[PDB]
This record gives sequence, C-alpha cells and structure tokens, in this order.
Amino acid sequence: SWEVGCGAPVPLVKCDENSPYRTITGDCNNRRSPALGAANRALARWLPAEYEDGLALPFGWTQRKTRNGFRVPLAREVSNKIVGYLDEEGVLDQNRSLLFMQWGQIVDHDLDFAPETELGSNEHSKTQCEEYCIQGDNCFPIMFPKNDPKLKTQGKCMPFFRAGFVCPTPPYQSLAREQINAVTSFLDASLVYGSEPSLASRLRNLSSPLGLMAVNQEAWDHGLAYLPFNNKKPSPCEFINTTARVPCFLAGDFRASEQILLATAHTLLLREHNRLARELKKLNPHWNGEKLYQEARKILGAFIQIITFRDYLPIVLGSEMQKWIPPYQGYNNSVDPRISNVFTFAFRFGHMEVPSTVSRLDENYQPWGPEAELPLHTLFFNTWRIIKDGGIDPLVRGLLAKKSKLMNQDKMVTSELRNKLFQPTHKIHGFDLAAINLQRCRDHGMPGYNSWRGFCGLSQPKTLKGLQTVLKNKILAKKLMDLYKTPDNIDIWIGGNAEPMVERGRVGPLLACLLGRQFQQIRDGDRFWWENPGVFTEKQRDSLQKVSFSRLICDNTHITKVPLHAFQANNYPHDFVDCSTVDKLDLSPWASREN
Ligand code: HEM
Ligand SMILES: *[C@@H]1O[C@H](CO)[C@@H](O[C@@H]2O[C@H](CO)[C@@H](O)[C@H](O)[C@H]2NC(C)=O)[C@H](O)[C@H]1NC(C)=O
Ligand SMILES: *[C@@H]1O[C@H](CO)[C@@H](O[C@@H]2O[C@H](CO)[C@@H](O)[C@H](O)[C@H]2NC(C)=O)[C@H](O)[C@H]1NC(C)=O
Ligand SMILES: *[C@@H]1O[C@H](CO)[C@@H](O)[C@H](O)[C@H]1NC(C)=O
Ligand SMILES: *[C@@H]1O[C@H](CO)[C@@H](O)[C@H](O)[C@H]1NC(C)=O
Ligand SMILES: c1cncc(Oc2cccnc2)c1
Ligand SMILES: [Ca+2]
Repeated sequence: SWEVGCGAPVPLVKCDENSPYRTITGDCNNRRSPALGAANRALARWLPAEYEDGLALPFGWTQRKTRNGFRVPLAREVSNKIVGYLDEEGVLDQNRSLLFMQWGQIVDHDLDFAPETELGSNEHSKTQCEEYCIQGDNCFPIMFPKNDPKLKTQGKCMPFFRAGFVCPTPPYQSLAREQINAVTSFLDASLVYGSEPSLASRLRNLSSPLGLMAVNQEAWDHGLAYLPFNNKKPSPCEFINTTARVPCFLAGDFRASEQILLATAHTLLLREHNRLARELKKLNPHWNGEKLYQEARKILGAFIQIITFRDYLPIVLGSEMQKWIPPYQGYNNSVDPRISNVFTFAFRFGHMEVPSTVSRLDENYQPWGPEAELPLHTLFFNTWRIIKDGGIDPLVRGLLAKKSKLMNQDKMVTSELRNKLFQPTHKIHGFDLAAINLQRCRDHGMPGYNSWRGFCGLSQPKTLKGLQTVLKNKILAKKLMDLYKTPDNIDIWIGGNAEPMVERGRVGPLLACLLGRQFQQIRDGDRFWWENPGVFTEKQRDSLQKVSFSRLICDNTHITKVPLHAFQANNYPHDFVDCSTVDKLDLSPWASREN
C-alpha cells in the first residue's frame, strides 16, 4: 500500500525509443519505468528507513530518545575510541596497488552522490551552524566528547549538514524522508560526462565539430590535456593556496578535485575520450561531432564497466564474487538498477584503504624531487601540485608502485582523514571523515547492524561473546559493546567494516553481500551494459575484451613501463613491462562501411 509516489523536484520525461545512446540523466534506460536509475531521484530503500520519529529525525537528534532502550554514542567518540590509531608502520596492503583504492573512489562517484541540502545561498544558516554549533533543521553538528583534543583547539563541534531529500526542501510530513542520488545509478562514466544536460554541454567542445571534450587552455602537461578549470568562486583549490591561485577542475562529477589522485584519475579519463574521438574521426571522417562524442562516450563507459567487473570486483569480493555476481546472462528489465541508500555507506569501505602519504616517482620509479612524498592532508583540493609541479605522470607512477592501506581492526582510518580532512567553505584541515560517515548513517535513517546481518542471511549477535565470535576480536567487540550497548544499535558503516575480510577479498561477509547485490543489479538492470546483445557488434566486443588499466595509462601519459595487473602490488622494475607488450584497444570494428 505504498503510493503512486511523489516526484516534485524532478521535471518531465521524454524518451526516444530507438536511440542507440544513453541519455545524460539516465532516463529512458528502462522502458517500463523510464525514471529508474535516473539521477536526481530518491535512493532506493532496501529496508524501511529508521528515524527517531519514524519520519525524519535522525537517531541521536534528541537526548532523551533511546534507540532500542539505549542512547546512541557520539559519532566522534566512536571514531576516537575505535577508528583511530597512531602508528602507520606495517599498515600497508602487501598486495594491492594504490590504484585499487583510487579506482574504488572513481566507481563510487560514477554511482552515487547525496549532496548537502542547499539552504545557504545568501544565508547565515551555514555560518551559524559552524559559528555557534546550534542544532536545528538541517544543521546536525558533530559534537566533541569530553576528552577530545579538538575541544581545546577547534571549539565545540565539527559542523555537519543534512543530506538533501526528495519532494520539498522546507519540511514535509506524510512519508519517511528519502535522500537524493544526484548522479546516474548506471555505471556509465557520468563522472566524466555529467548527469545533467546543463553540465554535459558545458564540458563539451562545441567550438569544433570533432566530438571532443573541452580541455584547459591555460595549462598543458607536456602537450597533454588537463581538465578545464571551474571558475566558480569561492574555490577551495584556490583557498588551500592563495599564492599559486590555481582553481579546482571542472569535470562530469562535482567532487573531482577532492584529492590529487582523484583529479589525476579524471584527467586520464578525459584524455581517453578525446583520443578515442580523434581515432574515430580518422576511421570515419564522415561522422559529425555528436556522433563522435556519443561513440567515444559509449566506448569509455564500457571501459569502466569492464575494468570494474572483470578486474576490480573479483579482488574486492573474493570468494563471494561468484555467489552474488555470477557470469552475465543478459539484460533483465525486472531488475531495479537504482543505487540503494545502504550501498552509499557500504562502499565507504574505501576510507580504510587510504594511506597517510602520496608519492611522485620519476621514470626510473624513484623519488621525483626533494619532496616526492607528501602527507595526504596537504593534497585535499590541491590542483596546483599537478599544474605547477610535474603534471600527472609522476603521481600515476605512485599509484602503480605504492600500496593501498589494508583494513585493520586495530588501525581503521588514517589520522589524515580522521583528524585533518578539509571541507569547502569551512577553513581548517581539521575534520573527521569517520565521524561524518557515522553522522550520515543516522542522517540517512540507516537501519542498524543486525537488521542488515539479517537482511543478508547472516547470524545476528546479541551479546558480547556473540559479537566477539563474529568479529573474531575480543577487544574490538568489547569497545563496541561499551559504546553501543547492543549490536542492534551499531551503525552499519562501522559494523560492516569491523568484520574480518573474506578469503581473497577486502571486505567482510556483510559488506560483500550488500556490495555484491548492488553491483549485480547495476549490471543486470542496465539496458546499455556493454555485453548486452545489440549494444556493441560482436567484433567490437572482441576488441573491448582487450582493454586494461595499463593500456589506458600508456595511451594517455608518457609512461612506458607498466604492470600487467595494475591493482595488485607491483614492484619496479621486476613486475613492470614495456607498453609494447600490452594489448591495444583496436578500433577497426568501428569503421562504419555504410555503402
Ligand atoms: C583520499 C581518499 C578519500 C577522501 C579524502 C574521501 C572523502 C569523502 C567525503 C568527504 C565524503 C562525504 C561524506 C559525507 O559528508 O557524508 C565521502 C563520501 C563517500 N566516499 Fe570517500 N574519500 C576518499 C576515498 C574514497 C574511496 C577510496 C572510496 C571507495 C572505494 C570512497 C567511497 C565514498 C562513498 C560511497 C561516499 C558516499 C558518497 C555519496 O553517495 O554521497 N571514498 N568521501
Ligand atoms: C575545441 O577544439 C579545437 C580543435 O581541437 C581547439 O582548437 C585548436 O586550438 C589548438 C590549441 O588548443 C590549436 O592547435 C589550433 O589553433 C586549433 N586547431 C584547429 C584545428 O582549429 C579548441 O581549443 C578546443 N576548445 C576547447 C575549449 O577545448
Ligand atoms: C603555494 O604554491 C606556491 C607556488 O607553487 C609554492 O611556492 C613554490 O615552492 C617552492 C619554494 O617554496 C619553489 O620551488 C617554487 O618555485 C615556489 N614558487 C613560488 C612562486 O614561491 C608554495 O610553497 C605553496 N605554499 C603552500 C602553503 O602550499
Ligand atoms: C528478472 O528479475 C527478477 C526480479 O529481480 C528475477 O526474480 C527474475 O528471475 C529475473 N528474470 C530472469 C528471466 O532472469
Ligand atoms: C595477490 O592478488 C592477486 C589479485 O590481483 C592474486 O591473484 C594473487 O594470487 C595474490 N598473491 C598473493 C601472494 O596474495
Ligand atoms: C564538495 C566538493 N568537492 C569535494 C567534496 O568532498 C568529497 C570528496 C569525495 C567524495 N565526496 C565528497 C565535497
Ligand atoms: Ca553513473
């Protein structure tokens, strides 16, 4: 008995039923329900939202209100007591390149984004939250526990604003609050091309009829392109260094400059689009701009799908991979391709894979300069270190030769993210990504850990001893129980990441189930999946089967020494080979001999 449904923020729908290309908004993928998987729609609810008032107030919002009879702990206290650690030694993943962490942030951004509510244009609402730490409406500040060092240097709280929700923006009252997903749910390279028509056009180079994506006209990388700058001010990339005054990049996705390796990944993707656009002109000089843009986009989207499903997921899900993501059988229109709310938290497992430093390496894969290695926090919203300090080639070698952090029950999230995160508009490198993850679980009305264990057909621990056995860790189970008196109350982000990893994977059972199911739906419910009969010719598919992340690098940098398997831990020069020994993406099958 759940209604026809609301959908006020989203406009009209008009589908061309013969189109060979995806829309920018994601609309029209599914023919029966053309809005499914479309951006700017509510995230799916795999389980009913759980709010303190059953409708919109997050747990923890009210002092006197218990969750199952107990107060929920402060997000920052959980972070300090369970998520933090001092010693970075021995914390690295002996078998995952830094590219593994990076590819995950990429895929993530291609799939979801629940932006903060916009109630700050010419408004002190945002200023007041920060300045006076007064909880109200969309201001839900993360307060400090009594013995927190930040209380001495940063004030009473870390500001936090509730995610935006569908239908109204001034309070509604009938059904549970549902947060928005601002990007397309399909793995379609929307992080490169955008999810709104407005932005999609602006990213394009219409000036010329070659199907190209716009490039920076102010800077170049030894002749190779850079993303254009986003000239919206205030710019956080300018803020972090007023001297260099280099602004953030403009990409298909809004968070592209959050950290230098992400920006780096976006640059590689753009170059790939243009290189494909140029190669297609040569094979089909008759094709117009639109035709070239779309066919290049199509090839790039398939690239991200293949790298993700064939290379990335197997080493994330490990032994659970075949269970949740059995080999492909074809497009199924009954499958819901929408990203679920819980998935946006399950995928945050990547936060425990980010290490404390980033390196620049030269062509011999040795330190590039006197400060080749830098602390991660000095790289948030840092674009000048790319434009004014070596370009992306050096950072990409670091991605290949350096390691990801390994999840560790005693060393979860690096202090660079847990104590030194920078957030636009605020002024300091003093935030905590972990605390924020937890406040956001509550903000989104996330059911607790046992609800999800149950959802996955896994036991549901009720006692310390049960939790110990599930976590296989006495001390961590003890701290969790002391913080949350019952496993029923454990926030999903933290409970899901506390479980030991499954054989050959990098996430526990619960998370493998949640991630596994979502990715299975993402593939099975995509009318444009690269392997779906009809989307690509069969000869074109034989050419796509050859793509690799190594080749993307060779084709789009001046790097000529790459590993064959980019995600595993690789050491130079042993595990490295010359680009010639690597499969190329042969584009002949795209020659349209139409005569
Ligand atoms: C240096 C590395 C990274 C930094 C500094 C960073 C920072 C952030 C921040 C600030 C947010 C928004 C939090 C909020 O307000 O709720 C976020 C969200 C998120 N991040 Fe990370 N992140 C990093 C890497 C990763 C990685 C490697 C992954 C996955 C493999 C990942 C997955 C996610 C997901 C799913 C979200 C929620 C996105 C949404 O649906 O809104 N992140 N990140
Ligand atoms: C749009 O595409 C055109 C063609 O690639 C770009 O213009 C040329 O500009 C380059 C330097 O960027 C010069 O070699 C020539 O003066 C132009 N070439 C031709 C064939 O006309 C233009 O820069 C692109 N614009 C953006 C914003 O990316
Ligand atoms: C801001 O960026 C500037 C400009 O790149 C940095 O200054 C450069 O750093 C060293 C000396 O400190 C030199 O090798 C460069 O040539 C400098 N250029 C100039 C114009 O000074 C500066 O260190 C950055 N500051 C911060 C806090 O990030
Ligand atoms: C299509 O999806 C539905 C619902 O997810 C599933 O139960 C059904 O088995 C699928 N149909 C086919 C032919 O695979
Ligand atoms: C390292 O990981 C790869 C997957 O990229 C795997 O096939 C290989 O066997 C692993 N090796 C070790 C020693 O763990
Ligand atoms: C706003 C603009 N740019 C980056 C922002 O932070 C991130 C970073 C990574 C993922 N999500 C959000 C926020
Ligand atoms: Ca997408």
